[PDB]
Amino acid sequence: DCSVAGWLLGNEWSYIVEPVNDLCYPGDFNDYEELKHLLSRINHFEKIQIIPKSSWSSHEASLGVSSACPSFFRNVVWLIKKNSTYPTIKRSYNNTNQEDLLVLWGIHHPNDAAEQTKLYQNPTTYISVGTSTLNQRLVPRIATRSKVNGQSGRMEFFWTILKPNAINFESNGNFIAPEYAYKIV
Amino acid sequence: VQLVESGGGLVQPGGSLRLSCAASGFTFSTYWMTWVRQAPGKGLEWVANINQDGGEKYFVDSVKGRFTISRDNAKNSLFLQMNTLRAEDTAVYYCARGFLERLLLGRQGAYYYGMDVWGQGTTVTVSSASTKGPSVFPLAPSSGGTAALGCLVKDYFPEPVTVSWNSGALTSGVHTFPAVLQSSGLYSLSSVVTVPSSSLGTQTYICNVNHKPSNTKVDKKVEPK
Amino acid sequence: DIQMTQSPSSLSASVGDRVSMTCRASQIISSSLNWYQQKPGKAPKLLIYAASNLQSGVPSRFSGSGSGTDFTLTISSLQPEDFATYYCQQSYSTPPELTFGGGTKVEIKRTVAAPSVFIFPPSDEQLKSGTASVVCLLNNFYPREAKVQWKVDNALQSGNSQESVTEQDSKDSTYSLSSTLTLSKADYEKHKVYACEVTHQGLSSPVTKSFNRGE
Repeated sequence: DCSVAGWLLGNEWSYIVEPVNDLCYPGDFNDYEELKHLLSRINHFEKIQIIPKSSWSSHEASLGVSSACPSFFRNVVWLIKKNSTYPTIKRSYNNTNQEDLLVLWGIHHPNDAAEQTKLYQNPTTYISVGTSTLNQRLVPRIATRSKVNGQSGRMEFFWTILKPNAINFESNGNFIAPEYAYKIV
Repeated sequence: VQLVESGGGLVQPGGSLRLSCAASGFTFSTYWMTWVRQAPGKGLEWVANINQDGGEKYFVDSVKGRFTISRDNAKNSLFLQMNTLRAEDTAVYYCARGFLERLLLGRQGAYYYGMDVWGQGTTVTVSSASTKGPSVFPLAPSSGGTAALGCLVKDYFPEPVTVSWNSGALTSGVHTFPAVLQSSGLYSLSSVVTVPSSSLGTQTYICNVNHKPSNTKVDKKVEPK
Repeated sequence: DIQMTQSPSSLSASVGDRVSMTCRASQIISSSLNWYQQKPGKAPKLLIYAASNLQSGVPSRFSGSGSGTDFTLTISSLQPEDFATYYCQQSYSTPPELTFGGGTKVEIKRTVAAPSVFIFPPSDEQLKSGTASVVCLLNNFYPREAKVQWKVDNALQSGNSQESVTEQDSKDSTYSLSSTLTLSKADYEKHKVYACEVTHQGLSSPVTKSFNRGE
């Protein structure tokens, strides 16, 4: 059933990959056609935990759930503000596994400006993901959108194959952090 | 969150016009804009689109190159110039705003568009030379406590004409009939309304007839003889 | 250019039935389509965004489904307030071009109700203009199978009147038509009695409304 996006996020040696129930929250998977082409000639695929679930010392991840999703994705974590402050997260990870790793992440778009304050506190936020071959900076967009699949939010996901030895993450708000990663070979 | 379209009227075939859509309520610089026209009695037909930044604007092919679409995010309004109007362009023009997502529902996803805020729209009748104002006439009342009496506007061109009763006070039981095209080429319609016959001689009634293309506002009262 | 085809054009069902319409496409448009409701003389209103997803303000009766080529819109229990025309808009080529499909008009079937007949003489201000026009008025009836016959001095006048019927009402779903008989002031003052005979299905006997020009 579940499509490639829902399987990688969590809603066999073979060269054949066979309108399902995919993607709780509405959004898009950047470079979706490229990721599917890389999984056609997949020799080995496995999931190993990456950034820790409890690592978010000053950030809360127990409230990240959407009623249109029924909870949230298991591979990623939806970080919400703790108490009344949202400090800038500066998390980094270096690939210690021998095989190639696939790390994904997402950025959530709020409904309006009042929700942006009620969730991530900081008005102007950003999400900067850095690797050895990419330099991206994503700024979330806020606009009134018609409800899709139950709610009016949006989430834009990304991905990048990681070489041994480092992904640097930096976000000041509206950032769906990864909890687990996929190691390909 | 309200949209107001303005700039309609009678345009001779081969002339030009400009529509004016003013936005109010929502942040204007973050949403796309779309014009949609509706022929008299026919379905909806799309006209144009404009990006948030006034640099990307598609067209409806059938009217491509005939007229341009521009916007000004400062004045919080959307324009639509028109040139060389044919007879097939006589229609009511709607102004709507919609957000352009890129959601991926299903196996593979494409672009998704949805207009959620629509304006009233201004009728842009484009035909040969004519501009006759209305001549509102009265109708005297005559059943079982219910009586009817309504003004009649005849020999006017072009459409439309707005008929209000008691300056928009009474609204229940009002029946505004559609226009009838006469032999000479002038529209004509009647607007009646039923009221209790007990309050027929107590409360006064005056119909508010407004013809936007003729700049004629006639407000005559229905006097029972 | 994407081509949309909605069917059926017309539709008629009683208050409480299950009405459903289809809107097919000449090209695989995935789930990128929208549904709109336009009341007679008003602006369209967004109902369904991307097939199944709903927009705030729409009652729980409306529901859309489909994926790929053709799609379907189904109403749970048809209410008299739902009298409108329903279009479908493409979205697969949102940046370049979207194509609205020919909407499916919905009409309500009710019990036959007798019309309320009223007749109006020409205005005195109209006689000073030069012409004369006497209009017959019916209000709240069903169906539109009404036949109005103008009779002047017990002589049926033909080819001298026009009829105009209102759209189906939103509350009681009843029609109202008016037959305007226009003549000249010289021909108006020549006779003294004018009548309007109405023959409708809801009336066991045809109703007739007459008056005198003087009194």
